[PDB]
Amino acid sequence: MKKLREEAAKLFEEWKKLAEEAAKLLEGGGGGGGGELMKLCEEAAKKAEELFKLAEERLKKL
Amino acid sequence: MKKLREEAAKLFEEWKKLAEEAAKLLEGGGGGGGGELMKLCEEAAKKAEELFKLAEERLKKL
Repeated sequence: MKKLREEAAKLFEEWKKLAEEAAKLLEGGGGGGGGELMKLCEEAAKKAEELFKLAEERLKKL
Repeated sequence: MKKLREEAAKLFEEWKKLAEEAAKLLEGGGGGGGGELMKLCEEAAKKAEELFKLAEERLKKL
């Protein structure tokens, strides 16, 4: 929440955002073989989330 | 490359795309503690890439 650092926080905001739509759309009726298979797609938000947690430490003051 | 399935291929196209800009921007001057730390961000394209490979099998005809 400084001024230029917080700008990086928003960057990750879109990463998890697109994952929401791309998720419901992905299985919207294109191809389904296994649950774990598609799980790799949602994992994108899982990883970015882990770092997104500490990313706030250097960005804002939790 | 069917008609509706290929639509899912483009979805992943943006995932790896944003990762390109968000990468150079992330380290544009916001915070740097460790290499592996930021590596978690680029990993997003690594995972989506793995599935993006086979995703073409059910989509188009490689």
